[PDB]
Amino acid sequence: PNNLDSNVSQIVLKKFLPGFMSDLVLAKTVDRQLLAGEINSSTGDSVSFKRP
Amino acid sequence: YDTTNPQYNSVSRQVEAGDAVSVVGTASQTMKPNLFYNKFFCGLGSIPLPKLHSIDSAVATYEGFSIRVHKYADGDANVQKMRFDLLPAYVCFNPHMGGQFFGNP
Amino acid sequence: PTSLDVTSMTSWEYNWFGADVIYIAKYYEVRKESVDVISYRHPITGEIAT
Repeated sequence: PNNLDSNVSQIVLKKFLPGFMSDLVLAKTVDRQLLAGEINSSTGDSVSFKRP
Repeated sequence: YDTTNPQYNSVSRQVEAGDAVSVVGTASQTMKPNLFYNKFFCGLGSIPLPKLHSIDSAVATYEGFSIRVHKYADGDANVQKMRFDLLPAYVCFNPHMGGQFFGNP
Repeated sequence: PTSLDVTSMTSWEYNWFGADVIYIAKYYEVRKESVDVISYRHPITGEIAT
């Protein structure tokens, strides 16, 4: 019998199998313009809007 | 239902004592709710965070969202580490412009 | 869908309101390649032409 398992090496390829993913819907639909660039942690923790 | 400021009424009559109410649903049902709303129902914002004092940093982008990454290390223990952060904020303009909808019988 | 490059460069003391910008870049490379040159040596109106 030939014991020649020390003549080869175990190789792990540099490839990644695909994973799972979700989708973004609610983020796109809501409005971001009114609240953008309006509150800063240094200034405070709250900003206000006026009702009609 | 304001009797001195009728301009801001939004309901036909006041809720007096003894008025009967009910809760929509089942005793212990669980489900995934459907949603319907208007553009100006809720608002979303991502506050940009500033750098730290003498720590390497960079900014990444992923669907219009900016995330700040910080890289630093511990000296004596000889360990390297990273961190990603984001700071959100929420508003609710008018609750009367959104809710949950389900198939009626 | 659109995926944009990230630099984390701007917004450094500047107000931002328009999330409708996608960052695309052009990439230039220089390579050394093997090409075969054909020498048309027609005598009429000059001969040496590679």
